Amino acid sequence: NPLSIGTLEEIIDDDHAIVTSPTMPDYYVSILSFVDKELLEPGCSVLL
Amino acid sequence: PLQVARCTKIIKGNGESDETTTDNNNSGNSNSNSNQQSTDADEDDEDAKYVINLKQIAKFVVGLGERVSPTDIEEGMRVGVDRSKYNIELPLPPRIDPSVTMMTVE
Amino acid sequence: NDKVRFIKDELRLLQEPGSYVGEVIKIVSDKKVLVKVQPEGKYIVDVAKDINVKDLKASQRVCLRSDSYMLHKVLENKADPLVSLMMVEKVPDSTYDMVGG
Amino acid sequence: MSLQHEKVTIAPLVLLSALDHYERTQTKENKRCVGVILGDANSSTIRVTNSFALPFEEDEKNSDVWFLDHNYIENMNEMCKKINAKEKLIGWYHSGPKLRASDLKINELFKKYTQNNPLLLIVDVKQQGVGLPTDAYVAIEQVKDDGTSTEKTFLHLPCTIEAEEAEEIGVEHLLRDVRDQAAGGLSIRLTNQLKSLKGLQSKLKDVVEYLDKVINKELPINHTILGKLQDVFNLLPNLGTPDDDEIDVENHDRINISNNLQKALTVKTNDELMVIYISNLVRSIIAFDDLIENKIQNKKIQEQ
Amino acid sequence: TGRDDTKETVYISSIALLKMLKHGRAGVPMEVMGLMLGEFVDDYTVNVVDVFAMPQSGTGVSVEAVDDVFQAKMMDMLKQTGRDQMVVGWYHSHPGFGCWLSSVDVNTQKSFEQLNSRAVAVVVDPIQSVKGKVVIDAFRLIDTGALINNLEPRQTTSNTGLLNKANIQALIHGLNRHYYSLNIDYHKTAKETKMLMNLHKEQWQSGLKMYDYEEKEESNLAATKSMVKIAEQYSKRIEEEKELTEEELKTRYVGRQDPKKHLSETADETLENNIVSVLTAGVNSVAIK
Amino acid sequence: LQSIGQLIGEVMKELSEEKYIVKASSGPRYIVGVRNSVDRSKLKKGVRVTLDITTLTIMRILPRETDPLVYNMTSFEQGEITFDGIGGLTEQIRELREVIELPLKNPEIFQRVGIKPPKGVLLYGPPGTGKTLLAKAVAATIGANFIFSPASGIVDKYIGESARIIREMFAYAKEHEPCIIFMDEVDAIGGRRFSEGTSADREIQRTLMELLTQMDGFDNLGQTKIIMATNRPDTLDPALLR
Amino acid sequence: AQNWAKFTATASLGVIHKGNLLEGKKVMAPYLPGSRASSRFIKGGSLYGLGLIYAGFGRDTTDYLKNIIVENSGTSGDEDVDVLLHGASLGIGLAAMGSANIEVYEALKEVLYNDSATSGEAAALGMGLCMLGTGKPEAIHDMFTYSQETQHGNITRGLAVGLALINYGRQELADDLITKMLASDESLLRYGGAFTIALAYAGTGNNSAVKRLLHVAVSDSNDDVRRAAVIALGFVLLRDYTTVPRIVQLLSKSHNAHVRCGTAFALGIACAGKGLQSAIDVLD
Amino acid sequence: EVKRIQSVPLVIGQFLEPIDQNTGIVSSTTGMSYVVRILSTLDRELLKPSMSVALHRHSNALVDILPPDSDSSISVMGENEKPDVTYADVGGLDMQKQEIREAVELPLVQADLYEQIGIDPPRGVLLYGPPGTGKTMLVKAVANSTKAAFIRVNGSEFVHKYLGEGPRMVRDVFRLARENAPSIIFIDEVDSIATKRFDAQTGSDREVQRILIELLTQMDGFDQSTNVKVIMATNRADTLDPALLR
Amino acid sequence: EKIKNNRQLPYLVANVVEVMDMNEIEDKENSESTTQGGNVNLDNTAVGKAAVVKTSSRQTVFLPMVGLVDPDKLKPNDLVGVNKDSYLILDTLPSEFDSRVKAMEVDEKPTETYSDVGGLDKQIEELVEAIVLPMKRADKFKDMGIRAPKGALMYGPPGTGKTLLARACAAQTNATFLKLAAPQLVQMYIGEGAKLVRDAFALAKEKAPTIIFIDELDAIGTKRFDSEKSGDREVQRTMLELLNQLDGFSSDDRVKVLAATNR
Ligand SMILES: Nc1ncnc2c1ncn2[C@@H]1O[C@H](COP(=O)(O)OP(=O)(O)OP(=O)(O)O)[C@@H](O)[C@H]1O
Ligand SMILES: Nc1ncnc2c1ncn2[C@@H]1O[C@H](COP(=O)(O)OP(=O)(O)OP(=O)(O)O)[C@@H](O)[C@H]1O
Ligand SMILES: Nc1ncnc2c1ncn2[C@@H]1O[C@H](COP(=O)(O)OP(=O)(O)OP(=O)(O)O)[C@@H](O)[C@H]1O
Ligand SMILES: [Mg+2]
Ligand SMILES: [Mg+2]
Ligand SMILES: [Mg+2]
Repeated sequence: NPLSIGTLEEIIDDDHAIVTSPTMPDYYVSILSFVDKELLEPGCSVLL
Repeated sequence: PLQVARCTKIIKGNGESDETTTDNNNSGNSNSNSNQQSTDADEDDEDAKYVINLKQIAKFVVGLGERVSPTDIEEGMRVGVDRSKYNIELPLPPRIDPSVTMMTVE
Repeated sequence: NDKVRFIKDELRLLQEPGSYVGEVIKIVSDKKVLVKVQPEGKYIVDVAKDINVKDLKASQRVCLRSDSYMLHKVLENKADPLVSLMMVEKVPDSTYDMVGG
Repeated sequence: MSLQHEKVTIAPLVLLSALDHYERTQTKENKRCVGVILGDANSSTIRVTNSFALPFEEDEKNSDVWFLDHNYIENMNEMCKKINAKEKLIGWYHSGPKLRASDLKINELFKKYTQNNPLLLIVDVKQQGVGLPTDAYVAIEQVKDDGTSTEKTFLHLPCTIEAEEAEEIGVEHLLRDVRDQAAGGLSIRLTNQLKSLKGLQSKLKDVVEYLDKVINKELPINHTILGKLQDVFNLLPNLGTPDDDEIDVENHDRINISNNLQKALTVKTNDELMVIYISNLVRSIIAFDDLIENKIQNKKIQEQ
Repeated sequence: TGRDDTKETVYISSIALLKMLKHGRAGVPMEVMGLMLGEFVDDYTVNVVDVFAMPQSGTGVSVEAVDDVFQAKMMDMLKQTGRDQMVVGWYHSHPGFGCWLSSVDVNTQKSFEQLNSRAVAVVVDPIQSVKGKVVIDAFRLIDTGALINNLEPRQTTSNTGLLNKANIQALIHGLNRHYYSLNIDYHKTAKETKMLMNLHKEQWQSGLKMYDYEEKEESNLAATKSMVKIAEQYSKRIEEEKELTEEELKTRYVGRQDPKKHLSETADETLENNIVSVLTAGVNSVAIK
Repeated sequence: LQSIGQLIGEVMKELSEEKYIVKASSGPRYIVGVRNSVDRSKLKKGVRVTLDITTLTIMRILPRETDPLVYNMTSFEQGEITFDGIGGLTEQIRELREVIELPLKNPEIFQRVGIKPPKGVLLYGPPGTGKTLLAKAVAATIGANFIFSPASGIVDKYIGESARIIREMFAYAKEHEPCIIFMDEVDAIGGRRFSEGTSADREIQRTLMELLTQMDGFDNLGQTKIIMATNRPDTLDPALLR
Repeated sequence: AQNWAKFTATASLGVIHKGNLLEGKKVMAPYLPGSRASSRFIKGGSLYGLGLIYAGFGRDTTDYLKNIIVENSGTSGDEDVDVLLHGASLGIGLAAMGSANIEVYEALKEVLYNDSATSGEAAALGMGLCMLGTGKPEAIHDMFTYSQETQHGNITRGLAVGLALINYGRQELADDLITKMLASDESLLRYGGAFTIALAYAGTGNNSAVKRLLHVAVSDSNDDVRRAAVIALGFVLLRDYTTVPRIVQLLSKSHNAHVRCGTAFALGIACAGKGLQSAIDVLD
Repeated sequence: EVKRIQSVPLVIGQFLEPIDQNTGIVSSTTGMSYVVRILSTLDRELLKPSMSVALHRHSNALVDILPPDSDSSISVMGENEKPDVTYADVGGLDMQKQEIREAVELPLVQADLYEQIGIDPPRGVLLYGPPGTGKTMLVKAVANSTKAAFIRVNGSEFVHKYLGEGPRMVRDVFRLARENAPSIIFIDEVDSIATKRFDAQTGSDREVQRILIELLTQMDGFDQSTNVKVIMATNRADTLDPALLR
Repeated sequence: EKIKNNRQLPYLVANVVEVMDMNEIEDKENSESTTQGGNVNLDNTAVGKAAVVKTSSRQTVFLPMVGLVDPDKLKPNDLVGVNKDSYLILDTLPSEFDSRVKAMEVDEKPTETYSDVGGLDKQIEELVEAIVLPMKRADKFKDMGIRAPKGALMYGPPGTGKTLLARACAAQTNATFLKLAAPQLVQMYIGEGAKLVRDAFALAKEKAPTIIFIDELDAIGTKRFDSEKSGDREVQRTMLELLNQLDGFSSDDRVKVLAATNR
């Protein structure tokens, strides 16, 4: 807790993504656990 | 995670004046920090260095990781740097100026 | 005794970690609520057992204590930005006693 | 060198450091501990921020033989630069309980370290004195005007404290005294009032007996000391002058403010007297009602 | 059984506590650190006698910033003066952050924890010492195997203890998955006490010493002038005090902060002050001449 | 290394002789203390000070601090060409001197006359006529403190930051008086009122208004002289023409 | 359970098997060393447990336990040795309670000088159980001074209250000791100081004793010191418990926690015998 | 204990609004809104009305009150100098000067006379027209002769160069005027605040837009006080919003 | 060994606001023009010489300048490295730019010679007079004592091989070939577009002589700077900035502008 909401710029399909939070920092995340590559599509709001 | 940065200027690490410690100009040609001392006349500081600008808007001088070489890293190219201490881990696809462009591919 | 020993409890309170003013954009019914901390980011975050997610509703201004980011109590006094809008518009007070003929 | 000398500001960490290094050499039975004094100087106020031990031996049979290791001090100073490189050698602590005239000879050695006239700080380890338990001196070379040659001598420098902001919250943190040698409330200031007067009594007594010694035991006359005591007389107050009558008139003024204030406090209290008296008048109704009510309750509790 | 540990409370001597503060304020914003020289006795008392400061790095606090080479050299210097004993851990200073060990500080600590199992890590906050209380806390690694067997309860038994907090957030997370925090008592002897207490040469030079009578005329003039204003609010106020509910009266006719209490305080402060002002005045006239 | 960096502010408002309000350069306004190792009478408004980062107490007073953009403008003073080198337009030099060079040299004879010493020259004409050359010719010969400032190069990406640059530019010309401030190619921030377009047109307005009150109003100027070089003055707000 | 939690289990058995003295040895047999050896807590917790069975009746048993203490006191041992040595020392205290033998005084003295961490605590207590009320001046003088020598905190705690136990029932003859214990700058010496007044003037509502305990409770900033003074009141005012709720209303008014902890305990002791309705009402 | 927390170091907030009387909501000068404890032995009657305030450094608690005189945009000139010009140095526009001694000078001193006729008080004063016209010259003049506090801003002294800087200025000038009334607020030019249209599709607008809206709110409150309502000047005649002229 | 810890990566980036200066008198106080009050000190208010830096974390910091960097290598507007967690100046760095600016840089464009630009012999000879020969026969500008031309315009109808000649004959002679585009200069962020003209001329001045070939010229080739209710005040702003950086300002003679246009 908490669940830091970022906004998804784009995924690279290999189990990583580039997100840009509203709190401002960009982070090189992993697509991993209780999430899929089909559920992630630009402009979506993702849970970190 | 990795803090996403983006390189702003390759400033090569020899000829950066990254040795001032040796204050002697009687030794060396003194055109570069590896030519500050002429005993070796060669590496006394990293070969290549980089200035990045984070996306928190703070610039730092970062150098070479152990799995990237300068063939891999270029000016204007997004990089990922370690979140706690900044140093290029992995190069990423060009710019953050892209956004509508990812729409346009159909 | 009443004056000196009230103060010692009060030292704990002043020495808080800080606490923020968010508003719930929308509820999740796993007892988490999407709360936009208003100058800061959006966070989906659990609540206390003092409040339930059916007492919170969109457009509920809430307090949330950043040590877990967990909601304490609702703001008992809300103010609408719609008040700020009505002020600009302006209604002159008048009945049918300011006309005639 | 520098001739700028005024006060010695001394940090509390300095005081504690020399008690500790004395107790972990376990030097006693009049055996000494002399260490380095570190801090800022070339400055009017000499500012002693820290201190560290130096290996030191003092012979008690014959006092004219001592050990100082010159090699250690340089090494040790280098490691001080690790900590904080604003520190250089500005003198030495002595472990007390008092000044010695063998300190004159020790002093020579530390002139090849310093950029200032070296500091002598007595840290009294038994903590004796009615104020601070440190005297502070500095070595001076001077001609003597009583017709004798140039002496090397230790002239007094006043002691005061200033400390870092950070250090200052720690000192208070360990401590839990309410203080009776610093001023607080009315009662506290009466205790300090009496302490000051008895302090004066103690020092003044010592002056009379000092005068007695010169002309009956034969301490050498020293013009420099007795010269301040003359000025005690010329700056001395007088009685029945138009200054000492302003002094009475000012008492009459202040006494009147105190009168209004005592009386203001009496207003406030006679109102608090009436208020609680209303509280009692109110509580009377409740009391009456309670008795009729308790009748009903007694019987029920016995039934169950 | 294996070997079974219980609570400890870390006793930070007067000398050490100031030293940590001195070093931490000076090197900030940069993280400063240093080794703890001490001795370990009992099963409940970690005695930290002294600290010293290790040279800082721009690479912060880490495994490679401690410097064991400078340690070996420092150790001999303490050796010749009788001020060596045996090294009981390390300290470092975070600035605006709480007391807690960062990921890099876990790995620093783990190396200390092998060498001596009774190694503590002591976090100093110097940007949070601006309060009248200095926030300082100590930690000690609990082994990875131990957590699976849930042996954090094992450390809590055998006293009620203080179980004091002064910080949470990040601290409690790190506690679950790594370490056990230790409560702090401070040691001092009856010599150290007097030094601490004495902070004045104004122990006997503060009752006969005084401020000019100009300044006493200012206090007298300010004090009398203001008490009129508190007295005019109290007069508006007590036109009431006869309606329903105290709490209402206080809002509407401004009973807030109690003007009755506020006048008593302002009178008490100047009243006690003038008795002193006269008391010292007359004392000087009569004793000195 | 061991003498760590301290954060700089400026005193907003004396509250007391022990408590001063500063606005830092990190952003926050504080009530800060004073260390009793510096003055307490040279803390007055507008005064640059550094304060501690680890108890936020004023360490010391400092002289004023002036932007690197206004330092760039001063480090442009080059062009060694004399008033000789202006051929043809030598008449224009006598005329230029009335307003600028005679009250600059001695304002004492203009007091006898009884008018306010004037300041301001507009150079306007169809381009390539050496209005810039004229600026470099009077920069050469008198040899005062000059500020050669491009007037579209003093605006940047960030907001409110174009008010800070020019304010401290007048601060510079008051200190180093007599000083002439060359505003060269002033047509972008000299523009009409606008403000029914983009947010850019409102950025010109906020900077333009800072310039107006700083020159004439309830702050006047007095030994600073403006040379405005514009190409066309039909691009211009009537406030600045006036 | 493991550690001291397992310790607790083995010494709880001898609260249950209290009385039935003949079968006390039997039921404790396979937990006694020499038939238990799995864990050091079990082997010691049978000695602690065995003493509890024989409390106040334990004159024969005292001899039996004594061999184990002399055995492990030519060593300071390892910490395994300490846990065993720890439960032997509490055990002989309980067995020999009120005996006044010198043999037991002397035996535990060799434990105390080992300076064992947990056994030093149990020895210090044990001297006080055995020698309850005697007033031997040699016993008083050695313990007090040793308290300052020791550097383990548990041992000081144990010593401080055990002095109280030895100066039991002696009233105004214990008065000289009371004054040194209070005069100290060590909290433990004050923590034990309160208890010396409590046990010597125990059950007699001597006004001088209650005054010290009151003054000290309030007037010291040290947490142990405060706590201890409050608990002491109940012992003194055991006979005249009529006066206890009205005296201690004061301490429960105050919002310091250590004070408040001890205030409850003072009502616990004082009105233990028979409830007083007021006592309950103040504790709610 | 509590007196060291009262003293420095302290960050300046502003009290936005209450939600309790021992808990309040402040926006600090870090560009964050904090919910804070409110220490006792402080105001409750200028505390709760919007006014500048001191909060402790890292704790985030309201530990001290900060007068409505301090942290102001500018100070009164009723206890400093006024610009030393008189209306006898104004030559022309005596015709326009009649209507403005009517606005300022005549209800300041003779408030009783307006209530006696039953005519409404005068309100805000607009000076508009091309910049040749001498608008400023008269304001300077009348400020000396009317014997009242004179205040002062320009709309680039309401410069936002930190976030939430700019609306704080609006609250400063007006609260201060009320306090030492009779008083006059001068806003020297308002062509940046007075923009007929706005975007508000980027951050740089919205700070100015909030200034304008707050400006309107405090002039409406300002009525029926013995202050003269805001003197203000403009350049063009269609800077004005139908909202700033109403 | 201490210095090398600090020197090691990472480290923060600041520019030098100004060099304030402070006396080397540490034996009482600083009195350049600002006397110091109260207490006298070695080095708590009586410090040595001073550097003011502006960080990129949005602040300014007042430090005693480092004793290893000289006061000749500190001058206003230098970019210097600074310690990441303190703020002491370790070293000096070459001024950085944007990544838009690093795009402008050479890729080693190959030559394609003037002979593969068929026909149009007279125009090539005129264009060669303009760019090539003031560099080469710089012996002749020094003899004759004329001033250098600051650019040559190439205009005409589209599709006459302007672009190709320029690319080919600039790559032929050897000089810095900058890649700059007119439509680029107008950007959506206010007053950043102006800044980018200043960084292009900067890059030309480090590497001078440089030829700056501007692709297109009609983005900034705006006949308006008298406008009405538009975002056009941003467009014409970077035209005026072009004129300020073609304004003489020293070491600009060497640096030229080629430019192709269709209108
Ligand atoms: N009066 C003159 N005497 C001699 N040379 C002149 C004269 N006028 C102009 N020149 C020459 O022309 C050059 C260009 O003039 P400059 O750019 O200064 O003009 P301007 O009228 O401000 O135009 P713009 O600002 O639109 O470029 C000078 O450097 C000089 O060589
Ligand atoms: N009536 C007058 N008598 C004397 N001087 C006057 C008169 N009118 C105008 N002036 C003078 O004209 C000059 C400029 O006029 P002023 O400063 O009042 O500008 P303004 O009309 O407010 O311009 P803006 O639109 O920029 O606000 C001043 O020096 C002022 O003294
Ligand atoms: N004279 C020529 N010789 C060879 N090829 C040519 C010639 N003219 C045009 N071309 C061809 O046409 C292309 C387009 O012309 P280029 O871009 O060089 O010039 P331009 O006149 O600036 O036109 P625009 O800017 O409209 O494209 C050339 O790159 C080349 O392939
Ligand atoms: Mg020009
Ligand atoms: Mg005007
Ligand atoms: Mg082309």
